[PDB]
Amino acid sequence: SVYPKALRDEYIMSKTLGSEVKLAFERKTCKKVAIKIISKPALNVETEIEILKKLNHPCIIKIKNFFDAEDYYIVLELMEGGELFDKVVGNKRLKEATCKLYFYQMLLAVQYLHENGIIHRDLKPENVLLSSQEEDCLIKITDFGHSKILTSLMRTLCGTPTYLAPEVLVSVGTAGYNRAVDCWSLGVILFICLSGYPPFSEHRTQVSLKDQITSGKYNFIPEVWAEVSEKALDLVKKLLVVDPKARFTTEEALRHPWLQDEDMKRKFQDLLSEENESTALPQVL
Ligand SMILES: NC(=O)c1ccc(-c2cc(-c3cccc4c3OCO4)cnc2N)cc1
Repeated sequence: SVYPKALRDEYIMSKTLGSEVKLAFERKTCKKVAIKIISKPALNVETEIEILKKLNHPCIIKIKNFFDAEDYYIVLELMEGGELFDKVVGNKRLKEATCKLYFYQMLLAVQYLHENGIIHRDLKPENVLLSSQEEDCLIKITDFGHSKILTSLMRTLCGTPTYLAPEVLVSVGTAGYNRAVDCWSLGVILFICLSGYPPFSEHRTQVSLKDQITSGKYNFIPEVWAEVSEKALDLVKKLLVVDPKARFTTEEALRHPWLQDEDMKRKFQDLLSEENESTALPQVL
């Protein structure tokens, strides 16, 4: 097939970046953009657009344009750094300092999502993007297809139960902690980043993946982890908690000693303004 006329009218299409995502240039500015093509479905995209449109944060990808045609076309900011996945696959591993910098941004982003009643639900290295090929860069969270937006129970809670089934009243205990699955995921990501390997795999083990994850008994290889700070590992331990009510929240993660690191925050602050130079309007003194 070919690209929709309306797309072609504003953009020039180029090479594939992943798979699908294509490189493209905006005609008006000659600036580079990324276009994620989603083949026809309707629902994931409806919410994804609605979410991207409303969100406004440095560590969350922005939407630039949208095309509802033979397929779905979503125009996004281009991340030249590529995926985080590509930085950690094949037991590659990030220096602890880069992990902190990246994870801190992930935390702010996800904190931001939660503050705004949105749960990502699909956090992985491939949905974290780097802004440049420098290992010091901004990261942005991407791919909100699987996100949820946060009352049925709450309404049911307003009547005399009496006809109200037991299992429902039992769900009140945990209701409202769905966001914790993102904290789990963050935990698994931080592990991978620091160690170069996954906490729960089927590589060289006879216990099922399901069993590992429900038990929380992750694969700890001291040879590798000795290189890593105890603070770092401590924070991982608090995110990989099986009980969602006990699990670390983004706030608790951000207050964790491993992140009280003024140098790292500085570098991130420096990277922020460096990106904003482009848009910086003059302002009132
Ligand atoms: N699944 C998503 O929603 C999503 C959207 C866009 C991007 C994205 C990818 C890339 C990219 C990926 C691999 C290699 C590269 C890339 O750019 C330069 O070389 C860049 N920008 C993006 N916004 C990823 C996931």
